[PDB]
Amino acid sequence: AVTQSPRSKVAVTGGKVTLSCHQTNNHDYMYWYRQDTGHGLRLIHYSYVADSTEKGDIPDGYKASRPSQENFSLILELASLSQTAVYFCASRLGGYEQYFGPGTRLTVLEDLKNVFPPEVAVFEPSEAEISHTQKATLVCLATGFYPDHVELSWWVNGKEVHSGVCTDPQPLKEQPALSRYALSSRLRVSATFWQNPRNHFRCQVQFYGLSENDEWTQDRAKPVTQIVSAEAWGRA
Amino acid sequence: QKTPQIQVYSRHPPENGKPNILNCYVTQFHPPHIEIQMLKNGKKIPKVEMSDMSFSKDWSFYILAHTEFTPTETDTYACRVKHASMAEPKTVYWDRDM
Amino acid sequence: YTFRCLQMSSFANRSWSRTDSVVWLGDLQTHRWSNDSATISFTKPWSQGKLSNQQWEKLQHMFQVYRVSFTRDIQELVKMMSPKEDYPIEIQLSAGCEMYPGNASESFLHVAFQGKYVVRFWGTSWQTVPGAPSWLDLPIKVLNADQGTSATVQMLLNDTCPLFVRGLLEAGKSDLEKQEKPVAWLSSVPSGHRQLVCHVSGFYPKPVWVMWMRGDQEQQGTHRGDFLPNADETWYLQATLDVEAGEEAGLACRVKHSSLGGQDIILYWGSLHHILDAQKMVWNHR
Amino acid sequence: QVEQSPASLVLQEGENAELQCTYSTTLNSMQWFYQRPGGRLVSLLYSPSWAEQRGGRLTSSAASNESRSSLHISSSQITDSGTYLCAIASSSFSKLVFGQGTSLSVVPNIQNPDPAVYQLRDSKSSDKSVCLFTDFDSQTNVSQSKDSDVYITDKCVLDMRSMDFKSNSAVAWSNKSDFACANAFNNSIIPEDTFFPS
Ligand SMILES: CCCCC/C=C\C/C=C\CCCCCCCCCC(=O)N[C@@H](CO[C@H]1O[C@H](CO)[C@@H](O)[C@H](O)[C@H]1O)[C@H](O)[C@H](O)CCCCCCCCCCCCCC
Ligand SMILES: *[C@@H]1O[C@H](CO)[C@@H](O[C@@H]2O[C@H](CO)[C@@H](O)[C@H](O)[C@H]2NC(C)=O)[C@H](O)[C@H]1NC(C)=O
Ligand SMILES: *[C@@H]1O[C@H](CO)[C@@H](O)[C@H](O)[C@H]1NC(C)=O
Ligand SMILES: *[C@@H]1O[C@H](CO)[C@@H](O)[C@H](O)[C@H]1NC(C)=O
Repeated sequence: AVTQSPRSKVAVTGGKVTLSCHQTNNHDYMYWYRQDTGHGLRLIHYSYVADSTEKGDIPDGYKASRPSQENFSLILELASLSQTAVYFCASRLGGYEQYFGPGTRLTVLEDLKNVFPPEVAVFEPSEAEISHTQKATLVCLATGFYPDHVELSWWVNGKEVHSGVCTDPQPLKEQPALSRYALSSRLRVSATFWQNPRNHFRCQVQFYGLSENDEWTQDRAKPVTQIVSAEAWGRA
Repeated sequence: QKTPQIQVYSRHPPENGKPNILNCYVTQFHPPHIEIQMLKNGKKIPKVEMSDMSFSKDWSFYILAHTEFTPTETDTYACRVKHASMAEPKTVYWDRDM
Repeated sequence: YTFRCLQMSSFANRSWSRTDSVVWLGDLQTHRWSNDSATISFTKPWSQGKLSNQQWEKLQHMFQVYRVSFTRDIQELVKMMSPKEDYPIEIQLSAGCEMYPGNASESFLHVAFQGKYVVRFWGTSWQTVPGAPSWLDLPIKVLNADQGTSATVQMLLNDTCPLFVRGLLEAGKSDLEKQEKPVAWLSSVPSGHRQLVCHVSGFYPKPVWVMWMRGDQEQQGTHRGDFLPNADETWYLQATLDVEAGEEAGLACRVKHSSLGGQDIILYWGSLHHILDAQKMVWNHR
Repeated sequence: QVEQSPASLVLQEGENAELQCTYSTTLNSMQWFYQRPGGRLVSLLYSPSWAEQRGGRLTSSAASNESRSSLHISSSQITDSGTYLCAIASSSFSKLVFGQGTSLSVVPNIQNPDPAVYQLRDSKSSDKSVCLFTDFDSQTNVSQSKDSDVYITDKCVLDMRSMDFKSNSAVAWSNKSDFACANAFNNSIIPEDTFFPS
């Protein structure tokens, strides 16, 4: 019903950033909100019809554009650090209930030099856990990433799994007084399932980082949006 | 925008030296913002009462101003109206015979 | 009897507005609601009709919510205008009900924008009216999504109006049925013609008949002026006739009115009664 | 101008949740949203002031004399855990004004706790040792680390659906040469019969 793009963005201070929102519901109004953890949304700009824009509650730093009934853009001409936030688009007929887009996480940074992708490692179950409980817990650690925008998933024999998984609700700071991030996740299976050397276990970390049009000057691979994985086989 | 009509008239037969009530009735104007004064020999009368403003079937506004007065052979009474439709304040003198 | 509630709102700019209301039962005023007052004022002893105190306080609280919401709602809706926020803005509302026999009635709610009728409430919804500005279409669509407002308005027009008013008519019966007698008097001013004036003042109720007569012939050139109010809720009317000088002789002004119990007022030009009147009202014409 | 309460609420799977939203205007419409941290904003309920509620696990109601409405969650599940945001429109023309949200934590009923601290296998591509505190009851509190090069996570609940079995765990890791699993959760107050395998 309501889409947004890009899904994620990392920008530098002084840069120009454009967020786009799209809807083909035949809706009249469109809105831009920001959310800061945590957590009420605040209205930046909104619009009634093609080719007009109205200022919301916190319009400073932003412009809006409504080139057609379907599209509503938020423009940040000179990104500043205070604009690090999640942005939600929304639309409505008349009148009625507001439908929200999925959000865009924006991170504004002094420079891109401190952007790192995660390193990922899997740690295999304790044999003591196996004897005591007849269950087996795998642990995944995604460490050293910045900013803290990742999505971690488990894959068992090529298929994404939700059963038996939990992930830390949010990443922790590896140095709470500066700083990169870490995130853990567990996957628990039966001992007999873990003890099959044909069973395959993969922790996947989706990282949201730089795009291909970003300038990169560090001596190390450009930290683009990417997937990093680690894996283990069962062990009899 | 529409220009007010102004009518000035007494409550009772205009009998010299007998206490009476002078009415100033302003109609047919739009927008409703207006100032109305009633005058004795070119000087403003102070205890001028004002009806609540209302409007007609054609959406034009009207209001009635009135004051206690005693008519005389020589004393002059008048209603002075200021409205955006008219470049200058309009004064309508009370004419007994009209 | 036509019961009408009249609201006049002025919106000068983003930061200034004023709403004032008056209520009329036929030609007697029953309520006033000034912008500076938190509450509706009774202008008659019987203005509460047959409602209880807590019922009256409930109707009022309802309107107090309406007045604040109307103001905020308009201030948003003017952003939707053809050139945005085209201040100053005048909005008028005229709502109410015609009462018929025995207990039959028709309700209305009309809205004007800049002195022009643009919106009505009709059955269950708001409608623009032919010739309304095109930019009103979206505001009206939005307003029409509010079914809570629509249920309230329907209830006010269909039920609260005729019921409230049937009680006002009972409680106000002696004021509504009062008879006040016109007093008449004569004068003349220049037009080689003169203009004769018959002044009729202090009659209630409103309907009268005033003609210039020569014997039994009705002078067809009689111009009857407008009904002008007096401050005590009686009416004033003048009738005039253009005649060549030396013809006032023989003319009379006859006034018929319900309060006179079958005995008309007849004033003859030049009569002792007229002469004695004119003596009392002489002035310097400057 | 829109207030939610309580700011946080913890409860055990099975219990009903009631969440308040107080406001100081007229009520055109109330919209409740659900969100997991860093997640999308999901619409739960839209209730105009004139509409009839539609029965179900999730419902709302307005307080009688009062400018206040509640969200009602019947028979709370661990997956209801997240942030619930209230939004009020005061008329069809106003803005949607958002509360600051309630944090809801729905915790599992661990029938037979089996608190234990386990050391996991080393990874051939990492210098980290990892310790797992698991199977503890849901009122256990895991303390953050005191030491700088030691990392300890907060507890989460995993649900093994096929075995219909839930468990809490927390992870500690470090590359410090003097790190042992016997001492990794020393800042937490843990049950006296927590199993430390020899
Ligand atoms: C005898 C007593 C005399 C009273 C004297 C007052 C006025 C005299 C004359 C006319 C007034 C009659 C018009 C009354 C309309 C009654 C509407 C009442 C409903 C109202 O206040 N509704 C409120 C609150 O509503 C909220 O809160 C309600 C809970 O309180 C919920 O039920 C609703 O769901 C919720 O949305 C809404 O805010 C509503 O939008 C107010 C405005 C309604 C009138 C708009 C018509 C103007 C269109 C003009 C177009 C041209 C303009 C171009 C510039
Ligand atoms: C008409 O009455 C309204 C409502 O009482 C007044 O509105 C207030 O106006 C001031 C600005 O002068 C604002 O700060 C307040 O927020 C308003 N109060 C409310 C409850 O809306 C308005 O000023 C009055 N208009 C005039 C010309 O006196
Ligand atoms: C807005 O309107 C009123 C006109 O009566 C005026 O007194 C006030 O100064 C105006 N304000 C501005 C900011 O133009
Ligand atoms: C009010 O009256 C109109 C007819 O004039 C009708 O269509 C409408 O449904 C009525 N509503 C109620 C609540 O009585």
